[PDB]
Amino acid sequence: ATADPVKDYLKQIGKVPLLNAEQEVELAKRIEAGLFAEDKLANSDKLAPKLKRELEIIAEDGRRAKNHLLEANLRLVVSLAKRYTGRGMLFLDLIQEGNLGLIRAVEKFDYTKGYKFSTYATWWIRQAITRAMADQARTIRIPVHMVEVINKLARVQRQMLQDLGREPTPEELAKELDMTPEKVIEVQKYGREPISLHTPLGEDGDSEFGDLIEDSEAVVPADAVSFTLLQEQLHSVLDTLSEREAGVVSMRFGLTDGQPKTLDEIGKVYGVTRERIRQIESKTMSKLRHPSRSQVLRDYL
Amino acid sequence: FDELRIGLATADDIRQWSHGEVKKPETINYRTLKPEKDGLFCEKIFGPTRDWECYCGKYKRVRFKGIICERCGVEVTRAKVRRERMGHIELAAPVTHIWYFKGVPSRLGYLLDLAPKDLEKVIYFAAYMITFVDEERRTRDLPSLEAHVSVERQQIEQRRDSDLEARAKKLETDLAELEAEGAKADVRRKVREGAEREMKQLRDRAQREIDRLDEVWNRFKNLKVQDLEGDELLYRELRDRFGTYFDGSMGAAALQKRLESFDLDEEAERLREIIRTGKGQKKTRALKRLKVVSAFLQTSNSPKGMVLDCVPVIPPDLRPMVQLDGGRFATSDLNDLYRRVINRNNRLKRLLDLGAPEIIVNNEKRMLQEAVDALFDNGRRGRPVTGPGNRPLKSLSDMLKGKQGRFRQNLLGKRVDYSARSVIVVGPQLKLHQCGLPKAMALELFKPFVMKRLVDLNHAQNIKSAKRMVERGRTVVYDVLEEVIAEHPVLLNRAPTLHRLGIQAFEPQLVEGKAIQIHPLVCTAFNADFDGDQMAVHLPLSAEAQAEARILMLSSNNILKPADGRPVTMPTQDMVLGLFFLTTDSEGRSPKGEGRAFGSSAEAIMAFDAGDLTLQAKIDIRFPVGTIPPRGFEPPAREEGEPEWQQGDTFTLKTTLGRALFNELLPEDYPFVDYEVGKKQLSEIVNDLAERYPKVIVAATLDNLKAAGFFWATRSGVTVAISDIVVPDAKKEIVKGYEGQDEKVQKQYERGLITKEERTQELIAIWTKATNEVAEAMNDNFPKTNPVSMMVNSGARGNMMQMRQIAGMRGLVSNAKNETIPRPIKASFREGLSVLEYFISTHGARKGLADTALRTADSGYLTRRLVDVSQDVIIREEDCGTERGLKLPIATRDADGTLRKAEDVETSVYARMLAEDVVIDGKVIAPANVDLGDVLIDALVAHGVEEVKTRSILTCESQVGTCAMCYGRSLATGKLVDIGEAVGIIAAQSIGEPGTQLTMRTFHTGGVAGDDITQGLPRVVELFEARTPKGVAPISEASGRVRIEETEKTKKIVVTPDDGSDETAFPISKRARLLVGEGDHVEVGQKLTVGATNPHDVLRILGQRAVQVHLVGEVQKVYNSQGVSIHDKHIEIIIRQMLRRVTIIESGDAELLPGELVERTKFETENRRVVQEGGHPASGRPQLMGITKASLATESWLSAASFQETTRVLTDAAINAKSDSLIGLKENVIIGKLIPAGTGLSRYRNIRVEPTEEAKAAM
Ligand SMILES: [Mg+2]
Ligand SMILES: [Zn+2]
Ligand SMILES: [Zn+2]
Repeated sequence: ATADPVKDYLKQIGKVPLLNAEQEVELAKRIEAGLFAEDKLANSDKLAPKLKRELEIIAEDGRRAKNHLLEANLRLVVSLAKRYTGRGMLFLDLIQEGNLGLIRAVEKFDYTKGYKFSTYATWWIRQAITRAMADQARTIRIPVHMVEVINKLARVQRQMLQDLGREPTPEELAKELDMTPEKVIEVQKYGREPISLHTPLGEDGDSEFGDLIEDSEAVVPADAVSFTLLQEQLHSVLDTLSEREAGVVSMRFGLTDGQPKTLDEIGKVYGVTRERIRQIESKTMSKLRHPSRSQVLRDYL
Repeated sequence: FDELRIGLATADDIRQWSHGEVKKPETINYRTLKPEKDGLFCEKIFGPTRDWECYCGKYKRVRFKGIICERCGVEVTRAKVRRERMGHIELAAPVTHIWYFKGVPSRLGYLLDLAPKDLEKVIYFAAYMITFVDEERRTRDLPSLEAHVSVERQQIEQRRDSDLEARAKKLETDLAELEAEGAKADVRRKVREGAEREMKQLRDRAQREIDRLDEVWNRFKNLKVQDLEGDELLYRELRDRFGTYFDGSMGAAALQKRLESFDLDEEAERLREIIRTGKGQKKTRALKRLKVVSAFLQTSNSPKGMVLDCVPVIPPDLRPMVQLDGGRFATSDLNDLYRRVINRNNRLKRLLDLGAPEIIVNNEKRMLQEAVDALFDNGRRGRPVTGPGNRPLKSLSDMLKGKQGRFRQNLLGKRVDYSARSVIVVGPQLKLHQCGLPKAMALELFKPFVMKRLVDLNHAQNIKSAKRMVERGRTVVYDVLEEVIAEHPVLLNRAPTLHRLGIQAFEPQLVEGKAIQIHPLVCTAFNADFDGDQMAVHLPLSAEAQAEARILMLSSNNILKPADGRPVTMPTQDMVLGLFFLTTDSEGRSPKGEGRAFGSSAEAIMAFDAGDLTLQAKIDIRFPVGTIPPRGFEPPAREEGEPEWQQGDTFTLKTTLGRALFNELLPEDYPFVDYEVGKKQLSEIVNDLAERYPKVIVAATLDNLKAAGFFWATRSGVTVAISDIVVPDAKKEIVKGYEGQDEKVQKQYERGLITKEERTQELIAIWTKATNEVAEAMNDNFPKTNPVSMMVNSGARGNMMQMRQIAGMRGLVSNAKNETIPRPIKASFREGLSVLEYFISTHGARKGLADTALRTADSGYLTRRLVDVSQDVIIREEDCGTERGLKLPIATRDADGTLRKAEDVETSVYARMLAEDVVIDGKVIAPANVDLGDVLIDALVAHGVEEVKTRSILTCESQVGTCAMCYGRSLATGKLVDIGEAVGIIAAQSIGEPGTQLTMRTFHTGGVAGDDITQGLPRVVELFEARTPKGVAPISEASGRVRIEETEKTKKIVVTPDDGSDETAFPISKRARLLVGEGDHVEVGQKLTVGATNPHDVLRILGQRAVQVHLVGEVQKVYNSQGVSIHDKHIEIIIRQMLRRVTIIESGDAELLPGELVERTKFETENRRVVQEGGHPASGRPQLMGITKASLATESWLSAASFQETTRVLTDAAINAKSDSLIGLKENVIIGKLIPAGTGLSRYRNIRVEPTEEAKAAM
């Protein structure tokens, strides 16, 4: 228990016996022996108890070889983790994700391949590390295909900067990626990272970047009071009109309820025909359009 | 809002708060820019991003609110719900709360009797815990397991004997066969050597396995709960060699199981037993353990809240991932930390799902623990979670702490609408209660009011058109503005706001230009110069607010500064020079027209314009009837054989026309003044006016004085020129004489006849003498008529040493790091310093600048501490219940055959109420309960009394706070303190204001460190924090025989108290520099050696009265050293606050802990309870502690949390489950409710209003 937990993790690896060829092929042999033992145990057919216990013992020995192999290659997986550090993912995190990849690789390895474990594993370790770096490194989750697109265009752009010694033009980049310029701009804008609010704003201690940008959800009290005055003036003007006329226009424009009702929709509670209610709605529109009840409402827009 | 109960939040409560579960770290889709599902920002759990708008495109209108759509599950409502709703994260493996551990043992509390290293090494997965053992089961089957082990050892030895026999046979066989073979000379010896080496190796492995068996067996016998097993292999061997007996675990799960099975009642009982019979630091440890365990026992919440199971997540709106223009983003670090914890929990769940090794899963649980710890407190262990690497990431606790934390930055000090700011210029033509607001600022501040007035007068058709017209800024808008600002107070307020005169209400007034115009009289109240200075303008909005600004905060009702009760609203920079030039004796000019009389002041003025008379010339002047004459003119009168009353009729008087003008500035009823005004006497007369006249007359008189002062300072003709500053002629001669002496000394130093140090000291003394002599010569030389004399004698501005070093030579200047140069500067600023002289002057100038800056910082900190300890002390009772008073010295240093009043009587006894009457000649002189002024003090001194019994807050016996009469009259008003006034804040501000003004430091260390005591503001803050003084001189315990033992190792002072009491041996430094005689009589109160007395001891032996007097006197002399004065009540309130608590001792019957701080009222209450119950009272001794400790140990946890330290106080508040009652001031400023001090009191706010019946009958 100390600071910088990676150091304690490295000590937790400690000293474990590195595996030479015959050692690990024998371990894989007893691994598959335990595999068949548990396969036989899983079968529903009756087996004598002592044989079943022996099979369980061999399976346990295979599991022990499994943990031996895992502890042996923790060193390799931390090597492949440091190979990917410094890309927005904590190093110990990457180590754990590569360890998951190592568990998968150990579950998919056998001596049937005439090669060492260290060559078969590294592919799966890199697979898990790259997948999880794509899926958990950026604040805004980018889909894996978009991750490979962005990193491909980034690396090739770095290359062309190296050859030309100059910033490539967008069209040259587009023809290099073989996609159109619109996709180039899209991915270029999609491959950014957020900037933290709680950062020094520039002075010694004058708050942070999260105390200088305004919000949009705040109700501008001028707007609210103007809208309320508009509501009052509109309601008074409607009250100026006849009761039925004001009512029908109100339902036509939903001044009592947020959902205005169609012409026929009004002609059920009021008992007027769809064309009749249409007609009186038109006369209301004309009446309110007279210069009389228009001087006040004009100024509210 | 009655109580903010706070306590441990169990897992069930966190589940109850949550409206869902967060299962993903997804935040927002990279393309649609909308929250993802069930991750952070999810609408299904937190709320809809847009008002009433769900996610899936289904129900999308305000009408059908309050329903859940079955497609995405978003509950349509206002978006504001996102600011309230909060979720939670379920952890596969529990973790520990970083707060309650990894801290002081007051919050951790030793709930489990394990050292911090044990916890640090177990909850971070480096060792095991034996959560529970079936020790009874292990003991029951002891013979069987013992016999089994015996058989195991027996067969081990049998097999070992067989192996030894085989080894011997092998050795003999190989030796025999090789000697028979005879391949070489000595084959048998070599093979036998190999055989014995093999035997030795086999013996080595035999003893190794024997040792392992023995160690595992004795660890079997060494089983007990909460036993730590650091070695993992050893723990595994434990598990294999025996199971179903000891149960073990690792990490937070072990702690959870232990706390679940913990029996805190038995621990409390056993710890009480230990405390009953215990010694040493073990007693203190058991005391802390009892405190925490009993705090948990009394409270209903279970201890298992230590180990959280579900982590709440902040509502998304409070950690915004707000969109930014440009395609970029803004993210708060809590998003990163929550992503980290969610990711690690997901990985842990996946690792648990599949059969995984113990190493990987344990390291994963540790990673989860680290992530949660970083979430709550990032940087509390090792390196912080730097995130981007440029800066540590913010964490939850970090937002709740520090200068930038919520408590001090967004709850006590908030930004405010309806305000403005601008540079300030001087406006003389204004009246005392007027301030100028430029057109733009006034128009923008009063936008709602200008709109209302524009619509009401039909200048604008409707409200929106009114907005458009004001934005346009047409003339009618300005006319309406001029109509609307009047009769509406505006509070002008400067940034430092050192004391309550910082915020002052004024009548606004439109004015062209772009800067606030202000009245020069009030500028010195703000300490607001016109070099360049911006002052904020705030607008009272409500009717109550503007009423307050009308009555309370008005610029004309705050003549008197609350610090000591003296005028502060008559500055002196320019006006006082005018008045001084006006009321001046002869010789200011050629006094032409002197020796004549004028029929009235009008004819005198006419003569003055004629030029025959000069303003400064003695003449006889008449006065019309009603002119009250000089106070000393009353006994004299005119000569007649009939009764005459010149106190209020015509009287000629030998004075000057100037004095006539000055007096006719003052009101008619004010007695004539015939003496030069200067600055002191002007303050005197202003105070007299403020005392005996109404406020309006005071303001009008001040305005007349201002106008005349400016006019006559203009006419005064004060200037500065090359010939104005005339260097004294004698200077050169005297200095060269000194130089001769000096060089003579140098000559006799060249021969080695004098040491360099002696030469330096004597030269320093020589030049100090020289500069004193030249200062006196210059003082004699300069006439009284020159401008600098006029503006330094009058008290306008300047100081005599400034003229000394403008005209005479500067003198000795401090060398860097507080040394004195040997060669002082011999040229004054008129002649122009030399190059090295200028350099060595800068050496001191820059040091002065840096010292000034550091002192203002420390003064601000001291002011904050004083205000924060001094709150809660409001006047909440009209009259005390008691009669006890405080003895004060009314008159001291009484010369032979006469009585002389105390030199510093004002700050001590003025503005205090006599507890009881005084009779000296059998007749009552000063009636009880009357504040003291000049007349009564003079009468009592004349009658010859030597001391007085003045009532004061220290003896105040009030069931609720302190009564008004004990505090006596306020000082900013000159009347009895009204009920409910905030005495604590005024006292703290008055204490803190001259902190920047002190700026006093030891001139030179003198080559000795630790001798001279701390000087200046450090001394003040030392006195106020109960710090042991740097130079501490122990105090005599009692009377007896004192003597010195001068041991070679170190000096020592041994005193045997008289009456056979126990001898007491006090240590001392080798350079004691003591003064008490050896083997001599000593008294109780004297101080053994030179130094600064320790307040704790003075309280311990002498008494609380002694320590109160000592602190008051010490801090008062520290302030007076510079020259500032404050009244003693300000100090006394703080002092009573520091002494409030008592340390309990012999806590037998009282049943609580011994040796901890307890409030005085609580002590008296519990003593009354126990004595009523029949049990003898538990003892207590008064204890003095600093303001900081007193403030932290307060009943309102919210107020303390708003103080400097947040995490610890909050932690113990939670563990104690203490509800913060809302009585007091700061916490009621947090909540936004009304402070219970002044207009917020119940008795003032409950009144109802209705006119009389006759008012309605009239109309
Ligand atoms: Mg200034
Ligand atoms: Zn929906
Ligand atoms: Zn009292």
